[PDB]
Amino acid sequence: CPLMVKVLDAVRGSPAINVAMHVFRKAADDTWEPFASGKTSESGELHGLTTEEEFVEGIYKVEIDTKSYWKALGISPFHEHAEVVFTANDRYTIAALLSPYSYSTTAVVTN
Amino acid sequence: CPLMVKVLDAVRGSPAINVAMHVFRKAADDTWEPFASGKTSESGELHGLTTEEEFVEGIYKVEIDTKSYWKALGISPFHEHAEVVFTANDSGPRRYTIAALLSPYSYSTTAVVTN
Amino acid sequence: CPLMVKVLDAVRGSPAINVAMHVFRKAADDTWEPFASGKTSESGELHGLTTEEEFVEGIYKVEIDTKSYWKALGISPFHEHAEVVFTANDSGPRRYTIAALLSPYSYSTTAVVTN
Amino acid sequence: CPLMVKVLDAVRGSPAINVAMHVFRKAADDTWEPFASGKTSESGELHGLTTEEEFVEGIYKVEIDTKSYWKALGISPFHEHAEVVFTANDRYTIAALLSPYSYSTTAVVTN
Ligand SMILES: O=C(/C=C/c1ccc(O)c(O)c1)O[C@H](Cc1ccc(O)c(O)c1)C(=O)O
Ligand SMILES: O=C(/C=C/c1ccc(O)c(O)c1)O[C@H](Cc1ccc(O)c(O)c1)C(=O)O
Repeated sequence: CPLMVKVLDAVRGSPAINVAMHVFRKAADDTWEPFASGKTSESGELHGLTTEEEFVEGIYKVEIDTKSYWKALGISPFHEHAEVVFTANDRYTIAALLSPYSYSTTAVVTN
Repeated sequence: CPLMVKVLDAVRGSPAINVAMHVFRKAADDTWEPFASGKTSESGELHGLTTEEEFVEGIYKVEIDTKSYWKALGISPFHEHAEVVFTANDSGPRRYTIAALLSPYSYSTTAVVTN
Repeated sequence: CPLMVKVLDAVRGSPAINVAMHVFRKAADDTWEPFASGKTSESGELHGLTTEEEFVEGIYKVEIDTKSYWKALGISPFHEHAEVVFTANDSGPRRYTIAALLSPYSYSTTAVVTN
Repeated sequence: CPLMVKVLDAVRGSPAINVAMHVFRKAADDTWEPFASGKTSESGELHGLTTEEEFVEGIYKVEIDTKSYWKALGISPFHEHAEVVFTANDRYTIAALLSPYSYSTTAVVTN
């Protein structure tokens, strides 16, 4: 698991479950190539997105569909999605904490 | 205005209006003494808590009553209050802006300190 | 000023000054078209990006160049930029204030929307 | 583990390790009684603070010594400590994300 994403709900005080996200890698034409995707588990976590071999240096974007999440809860949200864009350089945990009109994201990088 | 507090609502995307807060200052006997209090305006801001002469060096605590704010909106929040504790003016007078961003089960707070 | 962006530095407790950002608007062909750009002032604020007439309904993206900000302070940060994507004016004209609070490995963003 | 505390460092992108904290329970004279304490592990987590039997309804305060943490890193901090005050009502994870002039805290409450 070189890359894990965890999503939390600041309104309900819970993991944010069934949140869909896509991971993209920046290509040489500066376009975003689909790389991996999935939805968060009951613990708010999404594991197994990639492998050590595949996860090479480059610029990656995690696009978290926060809008669909708030919509399912019947709460009007501000953002279309939450975006985390970063360079991988030679384990990454991306955490996102969601509110309807605000989000925060942090990275925990370990070894 | 060497001390201003601003409170924002992350659920509604608005200032948090009519939020009560109390400020305390640590006394020589290490007890918290009442220093100032007030509530946020329509802009989410609370101005005029103190003056440059009164706001001497010390350890200050701002207790923001976030629980009453959420309850009045029908929400049972996690925290009793948001608490901000800091040493002020240790290197001479500064202006302090304390900001708090509120959600029912979370809050963030930051300080902007100017000279 | 129906769109203002404010950026704060959580490491230094200050506005984040001279932070560049670009705003884009989604076109009919679903591509991001350049809309406005600028950099934050000494107050951490960027005003005057657009006008009420120009800021029509649509999906907007604000890309805040947080990486260059940290690099100039000697810090190699995690993120390439902070991105804020939202639908604007869907229920008529609103005023939007986007705030971002920056740390080297984290950022928070909120919106204040008024009518 | 009815109560766990996790602390993260937003400057270094890491768990905040060896962060001391004390947990207090509000007494009937509105004073704070020491209840439990400890310091965060290498994963930034503090477990085993209390038990199901002891952790009764009441108002609790977690006082996290963030100032000593930043001092050890040679970084001047704003806050004396980070405080989380909440009512327990009939598992609690308190997370804190730290920067020198800012902190955020959230609660993940599950069953
Ligand atoms: O605690 C957080 C996030 C807390 C948080 C608190 C305030 C914020 O603004 C914010 O963006 C995040 O994430 C950690 C991340 C994490 C999860 C599972 C893991 O295995 C791990 O190694 C790290 C957790 O949930 O244990
Ligand atoms: O209130 C905010 C937003 C702070 C904030 C606080 C926590 C967050 O997580 C976050 O994303 C943003 O910042 C400033 C605070 C402020 C600083 C200087 C001033 O003169 C002022 O009037 C307000 C603003 O509203 O202009």
